[PDB]
Amino acid sequence: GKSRGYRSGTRYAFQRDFKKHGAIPLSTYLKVYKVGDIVDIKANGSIQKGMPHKYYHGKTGIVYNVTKSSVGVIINKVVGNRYIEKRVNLRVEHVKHSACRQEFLNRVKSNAAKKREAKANGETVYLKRQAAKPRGSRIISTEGNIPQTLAPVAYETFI
Amino acid sequence: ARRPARCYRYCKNKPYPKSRYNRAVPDAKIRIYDLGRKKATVDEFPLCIHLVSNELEQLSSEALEAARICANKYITKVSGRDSFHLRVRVHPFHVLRINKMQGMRGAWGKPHGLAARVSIGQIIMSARTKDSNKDVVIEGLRRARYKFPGQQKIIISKKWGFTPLNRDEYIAKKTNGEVIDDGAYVKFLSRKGNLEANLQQFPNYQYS
Amino acid sequence: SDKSQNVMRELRIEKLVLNICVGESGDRLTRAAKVLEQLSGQTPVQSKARYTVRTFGIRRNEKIAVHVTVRGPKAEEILERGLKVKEYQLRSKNFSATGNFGFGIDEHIDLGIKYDPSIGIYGMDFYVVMGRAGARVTRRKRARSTIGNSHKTNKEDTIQWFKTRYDAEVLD
Amino acid sequence: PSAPSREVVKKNTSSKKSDAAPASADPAKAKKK
Amino acid sequence: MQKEFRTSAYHSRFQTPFRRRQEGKTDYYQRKRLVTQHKAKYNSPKYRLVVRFTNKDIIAQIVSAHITGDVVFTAAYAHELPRYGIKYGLTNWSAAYAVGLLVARRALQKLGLDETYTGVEEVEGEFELTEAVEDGPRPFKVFLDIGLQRTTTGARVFGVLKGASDGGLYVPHSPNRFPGWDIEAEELDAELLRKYIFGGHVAEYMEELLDDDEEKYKSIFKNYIEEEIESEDVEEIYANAHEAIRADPSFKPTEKKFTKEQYKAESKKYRQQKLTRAERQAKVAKKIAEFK
RNA sequence: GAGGUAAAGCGAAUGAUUAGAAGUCUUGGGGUUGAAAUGACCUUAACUUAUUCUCAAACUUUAAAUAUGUAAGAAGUCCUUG
RNA sequence: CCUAAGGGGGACUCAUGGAGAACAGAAAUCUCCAGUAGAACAAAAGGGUAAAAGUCCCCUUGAUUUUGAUUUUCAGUGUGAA
RNA sequence: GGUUGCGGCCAUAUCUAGCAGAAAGCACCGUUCCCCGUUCGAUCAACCGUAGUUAAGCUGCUAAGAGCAAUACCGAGUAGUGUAGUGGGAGACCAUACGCGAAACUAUUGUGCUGCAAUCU
Repeated sequence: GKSRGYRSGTRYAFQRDFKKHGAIPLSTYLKVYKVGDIVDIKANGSIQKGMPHKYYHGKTGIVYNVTKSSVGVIINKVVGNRYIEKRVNLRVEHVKHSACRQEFLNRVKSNAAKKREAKANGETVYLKRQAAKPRGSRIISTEGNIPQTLAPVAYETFI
Repeated sequence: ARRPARCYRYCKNKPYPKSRYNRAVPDAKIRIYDLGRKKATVDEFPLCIHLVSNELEQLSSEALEAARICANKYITKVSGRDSFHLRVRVHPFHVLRINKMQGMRGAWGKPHGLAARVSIGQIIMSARTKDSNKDVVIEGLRRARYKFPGQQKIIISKKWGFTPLNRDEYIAKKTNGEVIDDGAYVKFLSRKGNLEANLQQFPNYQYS
Repeated sequence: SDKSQNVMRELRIEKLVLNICVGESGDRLTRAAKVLEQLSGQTPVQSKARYTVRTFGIRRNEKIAVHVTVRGPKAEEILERGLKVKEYQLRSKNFSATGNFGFGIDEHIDLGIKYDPSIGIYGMDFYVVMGRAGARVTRRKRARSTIGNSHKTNKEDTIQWFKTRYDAEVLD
Repeated sequence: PSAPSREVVKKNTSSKKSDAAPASADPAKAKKK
Repeated sequence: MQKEFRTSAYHSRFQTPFRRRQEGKTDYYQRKRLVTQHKAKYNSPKYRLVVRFTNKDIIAQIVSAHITGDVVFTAAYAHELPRYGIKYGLTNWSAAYAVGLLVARRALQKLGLDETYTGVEEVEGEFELTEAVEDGPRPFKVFLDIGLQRTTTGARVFGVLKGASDGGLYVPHSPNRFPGWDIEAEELDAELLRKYIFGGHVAEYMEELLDDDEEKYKSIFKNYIEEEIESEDVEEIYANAHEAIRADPSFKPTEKKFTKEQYKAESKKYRQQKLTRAERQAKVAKKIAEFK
C-alpha cells in the first residue's frame, strides 16, 4: 500500500535545527512584508498553522497579499510542459526576506552614484559587471624563494 | 543447509542488521574475538602483524570462526598459548537472506546467516606478540588466509602492539613518562584539563 | 568578606510536615485527618495513591494518606513535643545529605492529646525542612535561581544545630 | 470540615506498576537468621 | 553505583534557553502575543505599558518593540513622586495610581494630546475607558504588560492601569481586577476603589493601629510621625499630587553630582581584569614546577 | 536560498557490539572467619569510572559532488506631493 | 475515539536517580536535591511541544452563520483533507 | 564603567568548583488591618522602607576546568563525487584524464556583544 499524505517524506525537512527547538525569536514577528517583496519559504515544524506544503519548502517567490498573520506568495511550478502560478498562504514564521534583493538594490544605488559623478567629471564609467578574466603577466622574484625540487615518494604501508 | 559461500560473496545489498524490524535472526558462529594472552601488557608484545583485506567483500561468520580457530590452534601448538594475543577485527553484523528456505511471488527471504562487510585495506585479524615469534605468527595467519575468500595480505605493522604509535614514538612517550598501563592497553598523557589530576596520574612526566 | 558568622546564615526551621499513611480510605483516614487537624489546628490534605499495588491493598487514585504542613512557632512547638516522645535522642542516620531530619512516633497519644476509643491510635511521621534566609530565591516566580554552596544546608551543620538548640544527642 | 486533596503533578496516565519495583532486588530482611 | 549525570555529552547537547528566559525575566509566550502586530499595519508599532515593581520602586514605561531592541517612548518612576508631594509609601497601590497618572500625562504631553484627552479629572472610582473625540485624533492606545506578575483582583499593577486610564491614555481593560470588585455580584464598588486611589486603606491602617498597638504604629509609620502626617490628611497628599502631576508632568532628570567620565573612572577601579594568556601560562608553569 | 544522499561518527544522542583495568556492593551469591555480632576477608557475577575492537535502509552532531528555487532594472531607481 | 481528549485563561513541571521519615519492606505516603525531557500529548509511525502543546484548576460552545479565494492528490476535474 | 527596567542576537552567554564586590541599584529582609490566595502569608496578595544583611541571589575574576565558538602549510587535496575512454582486471573492484571536494582528527585562540530609557562615589 502506497501512502501519499500531505506531509509524507518530510521527516528531516520539517525538523528543527539541532539545539534550536522551542520558541521562535521575535525578530521573525517584527519583520515587515510588502506586496512585491521576494521571500524565501522554509517551513518551521513547530508552527503547524499556515504551514507550506513540502513542495514550497526551499522555494522563493513574490508576496502578493498581506493578512493579519500571513503573506500570500506567488510560486511558479512546473506541471508538465509549462509553469503554473501557485498562490500559497503562509504564516510569517515560514517566511524570510530573500537576501538577493538587498545585494541587487545596492548595485542599483552604486551604479546611480557612479554615473552621476562621471557626469560631474565629464568622463565615462562602465557599470556592467564582468566575469573573471585571465590574469596578466607578472614577474616572480626568487630572493629567499629559490625553487625547491619535489619528487614522488616511494610506497609505504602505515598500518 | 548452507549454500556455497559464492552465493553471498559480494556487498550487493544495503547493510541489513538486527533491529526492531528484523528480529528472528540467528547468532553469529564467531563469539570469541580475543585469543591468546589477552591480558598481557602493552610492553610485553611489541610486534603487531595484521591480516589485511585486498577486497571489497563479505566474509561469513563461519569463515571468521574457522580462520580464528586455525590461527589459534597453529600458534598455540608451535609457540604456546601465552606467546601472543590474537584479535579478530571484523564483526558480522550484516544478515544474509534465503528465499527457498510461488516462484518469485512474495520472494522476500528469511534470515539465513551473518556476514561482515570488509573493504580494501581493512584489517581482519591482528596478532600482537614478541619479535622472536614473528615467523610463527605469520604462519598462523597465512593458514587462516585459506579459510577466507578473496585476497588477503599479511602485513607487519610499523606500530607498537595494538597502539596507534610507531615503535619509536611509543618508546619516546614511554621514557618521557607519558604512558601508563591500563591492563592490556595503556593511557596516554594529555596536556588538557585539570593540571593536578594530570600530574597525579602520570607522576614520571618530565615536563618540558 | 564572606563571613561564616553572618546574621543571615542562621539555620532555622522552614516547615514541619506531619504524615500519616493509613493504608486505606474511609473512616480510618477521616479519623487520621481529625487527629492531624487536632494536633496542628489546620485542615490537612488527603493524598491519593499514585498507582495500584495488590500487596499493599491500595489502588490508583484511592485516598490513602493525609498530611499537613506547619510553619513558624507552631512548627517548633510540635517538633519539641515530638522530641519529648523521642526523649531527645535521634540517630546520625536521621539527617539527610541536604540538611533535613525526621523521626516517627508510633502512638499519637504520647504527644499529649486526649485519647478517644472511637478515634483509636495512629502513628505519625515528623519531618523538618531546614533552611537559612534567602530560600525565597529558589521559590519565587521571577528571577528564580539556586542557592550558593556555602549557603546550603548539609547534614553536619543540621546535626550540630540540633544538638545545640535542643541539648539532645545524635546517636552515631 | 474541609477536604482538600493533594493534586496530581505526574504525567503517568497508565494505571500499572511503577518503575524499579522488582523482587530479588531487596536484601535479606531475615539475614540474622 | 549510579551513573554520573553531568557528562560531557550532557553539556554538548544541552540547548540553553533564551538569555532573558534563563534570567527568569521575560515570558516570551506573552511577549510574542503582546508585541506582534497585524501584518497589514506594516510599520505601525504596538505600544506596551510595561509595569514592574521592585522592593523600593515602581517602574512604568511606554515601549514599542523593534528588531534592535525595545524603544522607550516615555517613562515614569515612583522615585519621581517626591517631586510631586508623595514622599513615603512609594509602592502603595496609590503610589501605583500616581505613577500611572504621571506616565499617562507625560506621554500625552510628548504627543500633544493634552487639551484633548484630559482624562478623568474628578476621580470617583468609576470604571471608564478613554473615549475618542469625534472629528479628532484617536486617543493614544497602550496595552498593559504586567510581565511575570500574577493577575489578582486588588494587585498594584492594575493601580497603574487605573491611573493611566484616568490620565487620558486609552488602555483596554475590565474592572474585575480592581480593588472593590464583587465577584459574586459582578459590579464594582467604586467607593472602595476611590478609597484605594487616595490611600484610604493605608489611612485606615494608621487609624486602626494607633489605638490598638502604638509601639508597632511607631515603627511602621515612623516617617508619618516625624512628618506630622495623620490619617485625616493622608488623602490630600495624593489629592494634591494628582493636581500637581497634571500641572507639570514633564520629566526633570536628577542633576548629576558627577559626569559620565567621572562615574566610569571611579567604577573602573573596582573591576578585576582578565589575565593575559602569558600570565596564566606562567601560572601553569609555576604550578607544574612546584609539583616537581 | 533550500536539501540530509555519498562520505563520516560512535572515548557524540538512540540502537547493536569485543576485551581487559581500577573502584563500590551499602541494595548478589558460594567459601572461610565467629560458641552469636552483617561488621571483615578469597572468589565470580553485577554495577560505576576512565579506556578498548567493530557497526546501522527504516541511527546521528557534521556533511559533499551532481541535480534544484530566486535575482541580475525602463513594468527600474530617486525627488516632490494627489 | 472525544462535551472534552474542542476553545480561552491561569498555576505548575515531567521520566528517573540519590539522600532522608512509625508500621513501611524492591513497590504505599511525606521531604529535599539532581533532573534538555531520558515523560506525556486517544489510537500507526514520523515530526512538534517546558513559566507548554504536557499535568491540574476556572469559564465556556468558534465542533456556530453567509458565501468566495487558495494548497495537496490534480485533467490543475470531482471527493476527502487543510 | 557599575546597576536597574524593557529588549535584539540566543552558550564566546551554559555547567562545575573556588574568590572578590566601593557607590547606587537589585536583592534577601520585616508585618498581616486592608484587596487577594493557600493544608501552610512558604508561593501569590497587600502594608512598612521602618528593625537588619551582603550570607545567598546578582556581577566580575580564577581553572594546562567540562561544554561551546572561531581559525588553520592540521588531517587532506584524503574520503566521496560530476564527466571520459574499444583503460586494467575472470570477477570483486582499481588506475588514469578534465573538474568539484568533506567529516572525524590535530593545533591554536577566545569565553558574550549590544539597543532604548533611567540612575550612580
